[PDB]
Amino acid sequence: TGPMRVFAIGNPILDLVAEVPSSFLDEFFLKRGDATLATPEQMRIYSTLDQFNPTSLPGGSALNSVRVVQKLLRKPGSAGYMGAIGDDPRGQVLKELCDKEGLATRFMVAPGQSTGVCAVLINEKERTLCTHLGACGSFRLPEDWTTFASGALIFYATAYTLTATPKNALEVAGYAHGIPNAIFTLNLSAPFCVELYKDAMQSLLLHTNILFGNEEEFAHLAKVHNLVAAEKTALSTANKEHAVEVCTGALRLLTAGQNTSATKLVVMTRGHNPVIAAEQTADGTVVVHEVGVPVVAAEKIVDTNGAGDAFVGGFLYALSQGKTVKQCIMCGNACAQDVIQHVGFSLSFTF
Ligand SMILES: Nc1ncnc2c1ncn2[C@@H]1O[C@H](COP(=O)(O)OP(=O)(O)CP(=O)(O)O)[C@@H](O)[C@H]1O
Ligand SMILES: CN(C)c1ncnc2c1ncn2[C@@H]1O[C@H](CO)[C@@H](O)[C@H]1O
Ligand SMILES: [Cl-]
Ligand code: NA
Ligand code: NA
Repeated sequence: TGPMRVFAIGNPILDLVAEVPSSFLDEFFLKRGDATLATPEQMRIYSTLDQFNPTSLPGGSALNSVRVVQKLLRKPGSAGYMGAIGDDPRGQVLKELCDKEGLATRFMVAPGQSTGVCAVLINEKERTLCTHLGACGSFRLPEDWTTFASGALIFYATAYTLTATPKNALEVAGYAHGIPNAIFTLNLSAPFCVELYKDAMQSLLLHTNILFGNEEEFAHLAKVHNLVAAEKTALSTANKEHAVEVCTGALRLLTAGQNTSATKLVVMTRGHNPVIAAEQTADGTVVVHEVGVPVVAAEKIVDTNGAGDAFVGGFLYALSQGKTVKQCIMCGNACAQDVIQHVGFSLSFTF
């Protein structure tokens, strides 16, 4: 199709969205508002969900972000994606949902395993997420992935992909490293990724051109890599000065104190507060960016799940268009704000 502008790896997941009664959460020992991995006792939550007529939509963090890129670029195969699915009905449902949008995909099938699934449980105007990765964990990047991805200079992985193997993201980043106009981009994804994969992520960051994350992820990064003094590790990132220090320290995990012509950028989303970024410019000096976030009244916010996925997709779309860092952040804010004002993790038809 193409031209392919962005290539990503991810955990492909079918989201099953339904309104459920409170007894549903209680019966499954879910805490309202949390996002967890299915426990043994939640084995039957997905079949049990069928009685609440859930809707099926494509999910997975990275898949949501490249579906934003593909929607904005329009041409079939503008974004490419790989991950693993099962040899089950759910895998086919997910594949067809992605094909209809024109995304370029190669889904590796793992015989006998179930396609990733996330129950998105709506109750008391909150979402409770319960994910079972299944076949996602089997993903191993194929040897010809660079041929599949031909033409793309922007690569993306979530730290959530480290739960299959860090070797996938490390291979993608390893291909981009040292090529001045190849851009490997990474999401911190969740506090647990920062701790569980500390040493693999330290290595990965050295090969990273753009790091995305939210405040709690960066707070965890700063504590695990001692990026700030102990006295500061507890400081609110709602404080600009603290946010800037954390971003600036995180940037050193990308740069290692070296300066090349390659992109080196850390972007911290901060909810309603301005986005803060630290950039190593051409000559090595570090510039801090602060981009205000247009006000969205609380009553208009349906749910903030998927806001960061959408932010990243808008940012990478703008980056493919050669836009400045501030413009890329503004496009990410626009996409995130569309998505948080309706049900669902996709851009609206009208966007
Ligand atoms: N209350 C709000 N007002 C306007 N924009 C919002 C917002 N909350 C999120 N955003 C938009 O979405 C982006 C990502 O926000 P955030 O840093 O909260 O991600 P997040 O994953 O932490 C949401 P949550 O913590 O609720 O799961 C922000 O950069 C902004 O563009
Ligand atoms: C490894 N884990 C926990 C996960 N890996 C990748 N995507 C995930 C996820 N757990 C939840 N999701 C997805 O997050 C989106 C909302 O930001 C949902 O689409 C859901 O499938
Ligand atoms: Cl993912
Ligand atoms: Na530089
Ligand atoms: Na939404």
